[PDB]
Amino acid sequence: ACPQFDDRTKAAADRGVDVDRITPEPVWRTTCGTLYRSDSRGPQVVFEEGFHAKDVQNGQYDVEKYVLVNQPSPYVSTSYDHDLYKTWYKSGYNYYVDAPGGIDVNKTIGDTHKWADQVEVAFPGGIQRKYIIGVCPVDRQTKTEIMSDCESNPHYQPWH
Ligand SMILES: NC(=O)C1=CN([C@@H]2O[C@H](COP(=O)(O)OP(=O)(O)OC[C@H]3O[C@@H](n4cnc5c(N)ncnc54)[C@H](O)[C@@H]3O)[C@@H](O)[C@H]2O)C=CC1
Ligand SMILES: Nc1nc2c(ncn2[C@@H]2O[C@H](COP(=O)(O)OP(=O)(O)O)[C@@H](O)[C@H]2O)c(=O)[nH]1
Repeated sequence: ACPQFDDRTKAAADRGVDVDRITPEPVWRTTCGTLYRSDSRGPQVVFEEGFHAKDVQNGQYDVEKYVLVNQPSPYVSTSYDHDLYKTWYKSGYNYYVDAPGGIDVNKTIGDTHKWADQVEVAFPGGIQRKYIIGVCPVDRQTKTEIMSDCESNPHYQPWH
């Protein structure tokens, strides 16, 4: 149902992430369900580039510090929660992700911190475009997906 890979950065769009720098000790996600990412960039950009991390070389490698205060980091955030997009003022787009691995944030840093209801999975080195299923645009006023205008990613490559 869900293959496991020894490469902890299999999903990454940025190949140069050093997992030895990750702190604290990561607990890696081992399931393969759909994850979600709000991102204001539209699909003709995201489907082409994937989700690159902001600062792989010199960003905030401590997951706890990154989660508590957004800052440039080697991580791209996603959520187990389809509906997390509703908590954004301007989500723009709810991207659907089918990618192996990632750091399970609440398993790594606990589920009592500020923001634990984001049920986050942080991808070191981001998420290459072949692991992005598609997207639904989000209507800001109603905080709902505009389901008739969802789109598939032509580069999505199923792997399980
Ligand atoms: N986005 C999500 O669905 C999730 C976010 N989080 C957390 O929620 C907070 C808000 O997250 P985001 O909006 O994702 O913050 P972010 O700072 O990663 O992205 C904000 C905006 O920056 C732009 N952007 C991001 N990465 C880029 C890149 N490499 N190149 C160019 N433009 C880029 C996009 O317009 C994006 O909407 C953060 O603390 C994040 O860790 C937690 C769970 C899921
Ligand atoms: N984990 C985490 N979440 C944050 C942080 N700042 C804001 N958020 C949450 O991320 C979601 C999006 O907030 P923000 O990035 O300000 O975008 P906006 O709602 O579109 O203006 C909201 O639920 C915020 O409460 C942060 O530093 N860390």
